[PDB]
This record gives sequence, structure tokens and C-alpha cells, in this order.
Amino acid sequence: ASYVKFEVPQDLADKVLEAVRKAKESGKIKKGTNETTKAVERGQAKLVIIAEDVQPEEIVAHLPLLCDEKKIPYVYVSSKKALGEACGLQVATASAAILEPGEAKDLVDEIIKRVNEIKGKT
Amino acid sequence: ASYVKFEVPQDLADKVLEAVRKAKESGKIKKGTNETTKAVERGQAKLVIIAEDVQPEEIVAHLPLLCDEKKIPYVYVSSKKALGEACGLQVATASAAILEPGEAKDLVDEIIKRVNEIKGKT
Amino acid sequence: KIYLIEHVIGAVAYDENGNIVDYITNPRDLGKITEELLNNEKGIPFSATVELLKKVNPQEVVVENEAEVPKLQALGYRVSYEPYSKVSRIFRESLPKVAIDIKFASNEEDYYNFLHELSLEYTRRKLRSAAQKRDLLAIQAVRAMDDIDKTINLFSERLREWYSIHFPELDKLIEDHEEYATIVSRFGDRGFLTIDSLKELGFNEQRINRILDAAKKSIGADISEDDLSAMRMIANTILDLYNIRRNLNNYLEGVMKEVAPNVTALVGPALGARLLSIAGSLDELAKMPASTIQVLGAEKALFRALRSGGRPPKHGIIFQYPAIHTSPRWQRGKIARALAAKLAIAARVDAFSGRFIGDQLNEQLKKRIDEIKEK
Amino acid sequence: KIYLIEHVIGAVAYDENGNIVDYITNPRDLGKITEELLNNEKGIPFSATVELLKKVNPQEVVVENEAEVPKLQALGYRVSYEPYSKVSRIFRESLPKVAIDIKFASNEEDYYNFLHELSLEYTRRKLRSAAQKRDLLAIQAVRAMDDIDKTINLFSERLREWYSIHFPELDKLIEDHEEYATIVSRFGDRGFLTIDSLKELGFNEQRINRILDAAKKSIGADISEDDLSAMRMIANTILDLYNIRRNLNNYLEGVMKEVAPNVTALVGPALGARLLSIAGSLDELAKMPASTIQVLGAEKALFRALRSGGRPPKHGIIFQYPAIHTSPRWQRGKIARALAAKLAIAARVDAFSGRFIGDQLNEQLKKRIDEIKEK
Amino acid sequence: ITVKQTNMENIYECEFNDGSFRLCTRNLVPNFNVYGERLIKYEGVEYREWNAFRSKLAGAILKGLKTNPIRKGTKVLYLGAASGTTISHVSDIIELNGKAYGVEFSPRVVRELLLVAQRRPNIFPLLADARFPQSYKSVVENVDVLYVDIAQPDQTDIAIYNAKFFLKVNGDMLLVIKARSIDVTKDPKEIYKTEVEKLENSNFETIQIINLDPYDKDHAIVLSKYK
Amino acid sequence: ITVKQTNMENIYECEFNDGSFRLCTRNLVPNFNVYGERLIKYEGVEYREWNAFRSKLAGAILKGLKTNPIRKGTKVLYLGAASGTTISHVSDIIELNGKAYGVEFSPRVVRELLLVAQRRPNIFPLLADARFPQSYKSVVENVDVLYVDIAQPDQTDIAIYNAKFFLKVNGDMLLVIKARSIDVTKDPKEIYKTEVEKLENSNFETIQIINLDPYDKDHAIVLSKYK
RNA sequence: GGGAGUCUUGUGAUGAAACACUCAUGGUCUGAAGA
RNA sequence: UGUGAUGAAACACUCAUGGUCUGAAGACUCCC
RNA sequence: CCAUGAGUGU
RNA sequence: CCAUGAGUGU
Ligand SMILES: Nc1ncnc2c1ncn2[C@@H]1O[C@H](CSCC[C@H](N)C(=O)O)[C@@H](O)[C@H]1O
Ligand SMILES: Nc1ncnc2c1ncn2[C@@H]1O[C@H](CSCC[C@H](N)C(=O)O)[C@@H](O)[C@H]1O
Repeated sequence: ASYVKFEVPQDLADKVLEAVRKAKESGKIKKGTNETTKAVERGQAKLVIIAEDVQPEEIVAHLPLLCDEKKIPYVYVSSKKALGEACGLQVATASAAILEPGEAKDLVDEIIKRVNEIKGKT
Repeated sequence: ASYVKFEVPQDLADKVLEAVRKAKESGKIKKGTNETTKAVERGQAKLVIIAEDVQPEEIVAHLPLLCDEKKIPYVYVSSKKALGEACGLQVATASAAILEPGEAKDLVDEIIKRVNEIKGKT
Repeated sequence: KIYLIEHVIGAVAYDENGNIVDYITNPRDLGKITEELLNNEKGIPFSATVELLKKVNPQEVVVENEAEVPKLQALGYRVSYEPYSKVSRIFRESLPKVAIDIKFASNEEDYYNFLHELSLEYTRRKLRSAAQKRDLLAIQAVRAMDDIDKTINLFSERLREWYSIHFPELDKLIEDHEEYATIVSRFGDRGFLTIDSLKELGFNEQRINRILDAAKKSIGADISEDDLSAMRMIANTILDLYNIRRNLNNYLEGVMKEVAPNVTALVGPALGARLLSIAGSLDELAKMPASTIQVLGAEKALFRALRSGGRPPKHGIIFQYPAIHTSPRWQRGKIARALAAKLAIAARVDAFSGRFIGDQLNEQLKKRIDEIKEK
Repeated sequence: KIYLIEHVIGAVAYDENGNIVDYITNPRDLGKITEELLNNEKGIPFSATVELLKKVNPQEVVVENEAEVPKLQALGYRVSYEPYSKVSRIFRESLPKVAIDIKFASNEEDYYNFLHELSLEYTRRKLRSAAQKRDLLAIQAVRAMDDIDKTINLFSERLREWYSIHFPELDKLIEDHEEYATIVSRFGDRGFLTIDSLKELGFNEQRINRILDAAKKSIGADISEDDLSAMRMIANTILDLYNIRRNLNNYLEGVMKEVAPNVTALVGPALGARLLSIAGSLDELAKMPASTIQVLGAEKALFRALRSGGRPPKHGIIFQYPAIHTSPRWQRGKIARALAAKLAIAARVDAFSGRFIGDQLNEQLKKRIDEIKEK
Repeated sequence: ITVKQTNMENIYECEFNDGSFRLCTRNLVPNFNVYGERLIKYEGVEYREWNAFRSKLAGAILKGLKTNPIRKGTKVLYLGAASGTTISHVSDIIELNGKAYGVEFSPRVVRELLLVAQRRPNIFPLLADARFPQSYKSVVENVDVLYVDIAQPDQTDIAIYNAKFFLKVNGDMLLVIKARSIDVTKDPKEIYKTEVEKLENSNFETIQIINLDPYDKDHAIVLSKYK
Repeated sequence: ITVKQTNMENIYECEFNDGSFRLCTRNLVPNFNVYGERLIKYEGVEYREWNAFRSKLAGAILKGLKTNPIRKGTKVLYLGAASGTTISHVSDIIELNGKAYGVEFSPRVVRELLLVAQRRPNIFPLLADARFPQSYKSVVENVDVLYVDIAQPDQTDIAIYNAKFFLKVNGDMLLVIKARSIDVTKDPKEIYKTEVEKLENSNFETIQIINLDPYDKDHAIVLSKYK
């Protein structure tokens, strides 16, 4: 897919889905592309999670561009059904956002730092 | 003149000028065409005095029409210099109004009834 | 003593008691009754009334309307009027009925059928003479002129924003909207401008060169002919509207000198008409004190001051008078007050028939202005 | 480890300490630098940088920009990037000076002369590709269309008030502004009206008769040819605008299908353009959430709700979509919400490239509407 | 839908498809509406929906007007007939028996009053200034109701003047008090008190004073009896 | 008329024909004005009137800005240069020695900035997004003053980011806080407090905090030093 | 009233103040000083 | 200079930038 | 500007 | 609608 900027290994993808679940429980998340958008536009989001199997690709294509302007890190997962079902929904979701990590702070900080390494940085 | 609706005998004209002077002293008058106009428009005036020697006639021509709409009685005097100099001015005046007669109530009520008789009425 | 009544029903004479002494019934004719009612407004008695005042020979008669009195004195009788008299009421209390009694109609059914159609025809007639006043066209025209003014400005602002996609530097180079529009209209692409076609507008040698160099080095967009003609539609509309405006100014000047020559003498056709349009008519303008005429327009400003006791406006639509908006802020109040003062006089000579005296009015005004400025 | 710098000045390699290990000076040519800076934005390295990474043979290199990394990896090196690195700062701290040291200019005097003219030319170039975006014309066009709409209505309102001095009955007889205008445009006086000339525009048998009878029995004013043609100028302007409008719609449709086909599939050219206009651009519309799109227009209503915690607008400029304004009030919010959602997707497929998928989008939308309507 | 009589002659209420209640009158000219109002058939009889937001009389009704002196075969002088919105409804109420004389001095508006009064034998339009009843003295009769809705600072005085011309003794006057066109500066509530005093200081016997809020801002209507 | 120096370099006050006092700067391009401003000759030297209602810097001065870090030969990065109003005045202040780098991302407006920057060798226009200092990294040098007037909700964060790229250690930042374009809902005074905290929680040393009222509603300017 | 399933739904359910104009009528500064 | 001195907030538009709703439910059907 | 009555455009 | 910067018309 073309709106996917970099490569996420499955270990990281699983650590992301975990991070989201703990954040439902102990913090505050936003679920769905529109709500994720508003979370970036408002600067509330600490981490943005985008699914790789969105079916018209362009639905989430604006997020990489938007997150870079607001300097909010974003990450990919492979299944939208899996992200939504993480999110506490019984339906799929195309993108989500973590606003407050709560009991996942340590878990998120490792993610936002692994995606830095496999992006360039130091 | 053509804006003069009826004929005022000089005995009356003098009783008018008198009524005004007592009204400067004990009541409230308005002096000048624009201030007389506002007094009619606002329905404050009990008697409107117009001069017969105004020198473009049309300057006060609207007062008869205005006074009849608001049903305020009007009267003429022959000299504008005489009416202004009655008014407590040292210059002429083309028209004036009595808003509160004060110590001219009896004097005014006789005037507004004499102009009724020499107008038609009963 | 005979109390006399005038109605659609005819002319009736009553004593002080309220008994019909004698009557003359009107003809049941729409045409003639309408005319006599219109005539009665000016004081003119019904012809049924003339005949009635002959049959009875009354020494002291009393009528309903004060305008009739001098007409009936000229006809030979001693006359007065009582407004809302007991007799006029007594008559109307029995007005459903006495239409039948004096045989104006056979029954109630077609007294009203007639009266209805009289009222219909009587107002139809008044509606016409109201439309026939010449000042109404002065008002409409200036209103349409103020619409066109507003549109020219809206379109020109649009056009500059639009055409600036192709040739942005031209915007700050042409101050005048009409000129700008002529360029977009006549040329199209920026690369179609030419010297002589530009000399033809009035552009001086030097400016032509600045425009052409601006077009050469332009950082504007290369664009299709479809796109340009789209913009050019607005340009041509702008130009049209400028011609229509000038045509309307001349039309307006003609009417304004005809309908209000004194006012026109003072503030020009447009501003005079504008003042008519806010007042509603010339006869309404005339009835105004100067302190109103001075603030017409500016109502938001006025009622703000009247509600709160703050500072009032110095000038309403009168601001447009050259002497005011060019003058410093502290002189404006006095020039306005003086203008309004003269305008009121101008309006009144205009309204109440008086022939042109605008020359001395202007002179009186310019004197007052010259004094104001010498401080 | 080598820290690499790119600047107008050229390509400089630093060690971790902040000492120039090696440099390659750029050519002092406005043309080539500008292009390489424009190219650097997309991640393309300077050609001076390519030569420098050869002269030095570094194992681990670190650049300023994250877009460059994958380009230099494709060229053979192991690469990373540091944003606001100490090295990059160290370079700019000495940047008035190190221009002279690497011999980019002889003195400071004409480093700044050059850099000034680079900046001038570098923004001149950006200004151009901004202007060259096709959506801007779509926006301007609809904005002018909206001006024309507004004006048609203003003039038609004026015309009816004006022309009714002469022929008042015609106003309530002709609903349609264009028709009304056509009559005043072709005739002026009401005694010029004919069964023949009126058939010659397609007015139906029965209506022609009602018009002519109304003109016969008219209580209007009798008025000069000068007065009528004044009015007819407005009528013709109104007629002109209607034609210009229809032309603008077709133009708008042309551009809108080209620039944002999916959006246009949903709401039509006009309303589509109208959303672009409010958003500012297509890419801006694309970045929006549905909940914004749903309320664009209606800003007064929105911020009133947001300041006070009151009830928000269900719909902004989207109200114009037929399914909304025709539907009952309790259906509208749902329809709006569904539309906006689809529009957001439409704008995004339109923005981030190409494909027409407006048919399924419409199909999904009409499914959602049919459900809403069955309650 | 259901339509049924109210306490007042020829005035009805509707139960609606949804459960709202709106006033209406019996349509004197069936199939034809004066403003945009809804026409409603029920048991083969047609009613015109009486919008309270437009007609101050309907407004007064919905604000609990004790007794309405406008009924079957009433004679009413109606000062300020305007476009014919309210007067059309009093036409309906009054029926062919009674009569309504509509005084209105704005030609731009009497234009549209004509159309209403053409279709309606009840209504006798008059393009005249209500300050000079002399200029319609010759067309009208005396009347039971003086319905006065005129925008004028001296509107109360005007009304009284017409009253002593045309209002039967023991007749009724419905006087609309427009605060903001008597004085925008004064408090609407001061105005209502002072204008009612004018009526009392003549000899009108205040029966009921209503405030037309929701329906009309800064307005009140007075019902009183002339003596 | 009389023109004289003030506490701050190249910034002057005028006594006027009438007795008014207005700020002005020394005209770098004599005979030429950027907006509509008044040009004034005194002792054969020309000055440009500095209207406080347009320029926030002139405002801040008239509200008593202790010490102005913009002077002769200063290097400034100007975020949000717009049409060139204020930046033209900092060009006058800075003189040919110093340099101003005007970043502005609205093409409609950089259009008019170009004209200002052509006439003035001081000013280096840049059509770029202040959110990405990488996109102008390659034209600018490090600076003494970071003057930041950008309408953005995260304006402060943008400013800090540019600071750690371009602002010299111990340099100064003039940051304009636009309450209504951060959040129209929140109280302007709560916003000023929370934004200053962002500067402090970075490492900027708040020197002075001015409220730009009369001249700019719901605006405050902060002066602070980067460490 | 207890139990059970099916359809649509984060690619957005539910709730919820779209915008722009015209006409008519009325409310429409101060009041004796100035060089 | 009361045929108006003195005081005293005329009206209509355009562009650019930012601030731009809510967030999980709703509808059906079958067994006693 | 406030109020009342009548209407128009997307 | 609020704020900022730039302008237009009578
Ligand atoms: N002096 C006067 N004589 C007659 N009509 C007047 C008047 N002053 C104002 N009016 C009219 O009074 C009207 C106020 S509108 C009245 C509304 C109408 N009665 C209804 O409810 O449907 C306006 O049409 C106005 O022209
Ligand atoms: N992200 C961003 N990058 C650069 N400029 C921006 C921006 N966001 C907003 N702006 C600009 O900030 C400007 C606000 S107006 C600034 C006024 C100017 N400094 C002066 O005093 O003269 C606008 O021109 C806007 O285009």
C-alpha cells in the first residue's frame, strides 16, 4: 500500500495493539478516522495508529501529512478488524489515536522510539 | 400671503404676542421654525404661532399641514421681528410654539377658542 | 338651524333633534359618486347638496367638513362645521336602514353590493394618482443606481481576485476599476496586450511600458482560453454597468431638476434623490426639520445615541456633499448643520410649488462655508 | 562519522566536533541553486553533495532532512538524520563567515546581494506553482456565480418595485424573475403587449389572456418613453446575468469534474466548488473531518453553540443538497451527517489521486437516505 | 385531524395528524388563501389556518382574550388594514351579514389589499389617512368594533378620534399598542400604562389588557368599551 | 514638527503641528512607503510613520516594552511576515548591516511581500511553512531575535521549534500570543498564562509580558531569552 | 415480563440553531451664542 | 446668527490567516 | 439600529 | 461569529 510510509515488523504491530488495549482501560483513546483526525488537528494525540488494509486507501491518506505538521508520531497495524476489536469495538476501525496512555506510558514510549529508529533519527 | 389660512384681527394678534411673553417667564416655549416643527411632530405644543411676513413664504408653509394632522391649533402675527422680540430674542423669528402656558393658560384658552370661531366650528 | 349630511347615499338635512327635514338621493352611478367624493376632499359640495340647500331655505347651516364652509359661503349661506356631531352619528347609526328609506337602493342586499364596488372603484382611483407622482421615479432610479454602484464594486473586487491568478501584478498597477476591467475585456491573455490598443484608453507612454514589462516578467499562471473567457464575462458586465450607471445619472438629473430644482441646486441630482428615497417623498422631506435631514441615513448611529445618551452622528447621507468629506473633522459638524438648514428651506420651496431660488441658497451656503474654513 | 550540511553555500562535511572535514562549493548561479533547493524538498540531494560523499568515503553519515535518507541509501551509503543537531547549528553560527572561507563569494557584501536575489527568485518560483493549481479557478468561478445569483435577485427585486409604478398587476402574475424581465425588456409600455409577441416566447394560451386583461384594466401610471427605457436597462442587465450564469455553470462543471470528480459526483459542481471555496483548496477539504464538512458555512451558528454550549447547526452550506432542504426537519441532521461522511471520503480520493469511485459512494449514500426515510 | 368550535363564534381549533393545535376560520371563499396559509377540509367544509405569528388578533386569542366582540354579522372599522392578513380573518368570522371597513394609507400595500377585497364582499377597502376620518366619513356607517392596528406615535389619539366618529355607544375597541413605534427609548411597559390612561381619561372602560409576547415583541392589545 | 531619538536605536518620536506624538522609523528607501503611511522630512532626513494599530511591535513599544532586542545590525528571523507591514519597520531599524528573514506561507500575501522585499536588501522573503524549518534551513543563518506573529493554534510550539533551529543561545524571542486563534472559547487571560508556561517549561526566561490592548484586542506579546 | 437469534453501523449510529436579500410603516440630534 | 450659533459615532463592500458539532448506537424477528 | 406587515435568491 | 494583516465603493 502507498499511504504506508515505513515498515512495521509484527512484534511492534502486536506491541501497538497491546498499547491501545491498556489505553482503553486506563487512559483515553479516540477510535475512527474522523475522531483521529480531530485529535491530530487539536494536538491532543500522542500516538496515531493506522491500519494497512483500508479499502479505499485514500480514506486515511491525509493522516501522515497531518501528523507531520503537528509532529505527532504515527504507526501501522496490518488489520483494521484487529485494531477495532482491540479498541473495544466489535466492528473494524481504519485508524485510532491515544490521547492519554495511562498504564501504557512505558509501552508507548518504547513504540514512539522504535518507529524513530526504523525511520532514521538518533 | 398664501400660506395664511384665515384672518387675524390686530386685537387678537396682540393678545397672542402677550401670551407668548408670559409663557417665556412662567412656562416653556420653543422659538424658531425647526424647533417649532419638532414640537408639532412630537405633539408637545398647545399653540403654534406663525409670522405673516416670512421671506421665502414656503419656509413655514408646512406648519399648517403638520398642525392639522396632529390637531394642534395655530395662529398668525403680522411681524416676525415682533414675534422674535417677544420671544426674548433681539433677532426675528418666523414661527414659535407654546409647550406649557403657565401663567397664560386663561389667555391661551381664549385664543384657541377665538381662532375656532373665526374658522367655523361651534 | 339645519345640520347637513353628505354621504354616498346622497345629501340629507337634519334638525337639531335628528329628524330628516328633507333629503336628495344621489344617482346610483359609480362614475359620478366617485368624482364628487374626490371633489368633496377639496371642499366642493355634492350637486345633491346644492339642490337640497335650495329646497330648504335655512338661515344657519352646519356641515361635517371644515373645507366645505368657505365654498357654501360663496354660494350665499351663513355656515359653520361640527366635527363628530351628535347628528352625524345619529345619521350613521341608521345607515344600514336609511338607504332604503330615501330610496337609494330597494333593499340592503344591493346597497352593500353597490357600496362595495364604489369602495373598490374609489380606491382604485386614488391608487392611480399616487402612482402618477413624478418623484417616485426619481426615488426608484437612484435606488437602482445605488444597486449598480454596489454591484460594480462587488464584481470588480471579484474580477481582480480572479484575473490575478493569471496576471497578479496588474492589480496594483491599475487603481481604477473601469480601466482594469477594460484590460481583461479587450486583451484576454496577458501576452495579447499591445501598445496602440493601450494608447487608445488614454494610457501615457510610460505606463504602457510598465504594464507590458509586468506581463513579460509575470509570475502568473498559464491558463486556457476557456478559463480566460470565463473571467472576461465578468469584465464585460462591469463595463456594461458603468454605461448603465452614466445613463441613469443623466436620466436622474432630468427628473430631479423637474421635480425638485432647489434641492438639486444644493446637493446635485443623486444626493437630492437619495434624500427623497430615505424620506419617502418630496412632501415628506419638506415636512422635516433640518436636524432630521442632517442625519437621514446614519439611523444606526442615531438610535444608538438616543438610547444611551452618547454622541450623535454629525451627518447622515449628507456626508457625500463634497464640502463635508473633504473638510477636517471639526468643521464637518458645522457645514452639515448649515447644509441641512438650507436643504429644509430648499425642500419646502420645492414641495409647496415655489419657483427656483437655488442660486441665492448656494451663495448663502458657500458664504457660511467660507467663514467656517477661516479658523 | 560525518555530519553533512546542505546550504545555498554548497555541501559541507563536518566531524562530530564541528570542524570542516571537506567541502564542495556551489556554483554562483541563481538558476541551478533554485532548482536544487526545489528538488531538495522532495529529498533529492544536491549534486555538490553527491561529489562530496565520493571525495570523503564515510561509513556512517547523518543529514539534516529525513526525506534525503532513502535517496542516499539508494546511492550506496548507510544514512540517518538529526533534526536540530549541534553541528547544523555550529555551521549557521559561522555562516556569515564560512561563505568567504569556502570561496562562495569574495566578501560578505555580495554574499548577501546574491542570497537576496536567490530568495527573491526562489519565492517567485513558489508563488508560480501555487498560482498554477487548477482548483483555484473552480473556487473563483463559483464565487462569481454566487455574486451573480445575489445580483440577479437584487435587480429583479428593484425592477419589480420600479416597473410596478407603470404596471403593478404584472408582479403577482409572473413568479419567475427571468420571465418578468423578458416582458419589460421586450415591451416597456403595457399597451405594446400582443397575443402574437407573447406567444413568441411560449406563454400559454390562458396566461397571455390574464396578462393582457390586467394590462387593459391596469391602475398603473401613464409614463414617458424616457422613464420606461430607464427601467428596461435593468431588465436587460438581468437577462444578461442569467445567460452569464448559465455559462459559468457549464464552465464550473468542466473544471470541477476535472479537479474533484468524486465530490462533484456527490453534490454537483456548484456546491462542490462552494465547499472548496470555504475550505480554501481541495487538499484542505481533504484534510477535514466529516464533522467539519457538515458545518462549513454556518460559522456564526457553530461558534455560538461552542461558546455557550447550546445547540449546534445540523448543516452549513450542505443545506443546499436537495435531499436535505426538501426533507422534514427530523431527517435533516441524519442526512447531513451521512453526506458529510461521504464527502470527506470523496474529497480524499479526489485529493490523494485520481480514481473515480463516485458511483458506489452515491449508492451507499442513497441507501443511507432510504433507511432514514423509513421511520 | 379534527376541527371543532371554540368559545367564540366562527373560530375553530384543529387536532392534527401529529397532535398540534392551530386556530382557523371558516373560509368565506373556498379554494382561495390570502397569504400562504394552509387550507383544511373536514367533513366537507373548508377552514383557513390562522397563524398567530402574523395576526395580532389570533395572538390575542391564544393569550386568553376573555370575550371576542367580533362575531357573526358584526360591523367593524379596521384602522391599518395593511396587506389584508388579519382583516381577511375577521372577514371569515363576520360572514356575508357583517361588514369590515379597511382603512389604510400606504398605496404600496393597499395594492395587495385590493386583491383580498375583490374576492370578499365583506370588505370595503379605503386608501385614506386614519387621522382624517372626514375623508372616509362619506362611505362608512357606525360600527360595533373599532379594531386599531396603526403604526403611529399618536396612534391612541387617532383611535379615540375615529371612535367618537364611528364607534357605537357600548361598542368595543381592540387597540394594538405598538411600544417601539410610539417611542423606542421608553420602556414598553411604561407606554402600555400611559396609553391606557388616555382611553380611561376619555371614557373607555378597560376590559382586558393582553401582552402579545411570544407572538409579537413589545406589543400589547387593549379591549375596552366606549360609553 | 520635531523629530527626536528615543531610548531605542533607530526609533523616533514626533512632535506635530497640532501637538500629537507618533512613532516613526528612519526610511531605508526614501520617497517610498509600504502601506499608506505618512512620510516625514525633518532636517533633511526622512522618517516613516509607525502606526501602532497595524504593527504589533509599535504597539508593544507604546505599552512600555522595557528594552527592544531589535536594533542596528541585528539578525532577525521573522515568522509570519505577511504583507510586510511590521517587517518593513524592522528593516528600517536594522539597517543595511543587519538581516531579516521573512517566512510566510500564504501565497496571496507573499505577493505583496515581494514588492516590499525588492526595494529592501535587508529582507529575504520566504514562501514556506514555519512548521517545517527544514524547508528554509538552507537559506537562513542563525539569528539574534525570533519575532513570531503567526495565526496558529500551536503557534508557541512552532516558535520553540524554530528557536532550537535558528535562535542563538542568549538571543531574544518576541512572541505574539493570539488568544482568539489558539481558542475562541477559552479566556484570553488563561491562554497567556498557559503559553508562557510552554516557554518556561522549554528554557525561555520570561523577561516581560505586555497586553497589546487598545491596539490589538485579545493579544499579548512575550519577550524572553533562550538559554 | 424472562430467554434467543438477525440486519445496518467508527469507511460514523444517536442527538442537534444552514446562509443571503427586498419592500412598506412608525420610533429621527442639540437650541444661543460666535470672531 | 432662530430663514439656526455651539457641541456631536456617515453608510456600503472585498481578500488572506487561525479558532470548525457530538462519538455507539439504531432497526427487526423467533421461543414460553 | 428597534418593532410591525408583505415578499425574494442559493 | 471572534481575532489579526491587506484593500475597495458612495
Ligand atoms: N395614519 C395612518 N392611517 C392609516 N394607516 C396607517 C397610518 N399610519 C400607519 N398606517 C398603516 O398601519 C399599518 C400597520 S401594519 C398592520 C397589520 C395588519 N392590521 C394585520 O394585522 O394584518 C401599515 O400598513 C401602515 O401603512
Ligand atoms: N504555519 C505558518 N507558517 C508561516 N506563516 C503562517 C503560518 N500560519 C499562519 N501564518 C501567517 O501568519 C500571518 C498572520 S498576520 C501577521 C502580521 C505581520 N507580522 C505584521 O505585523 O505585519 C498570516 O499572513 C498567515 O498567513
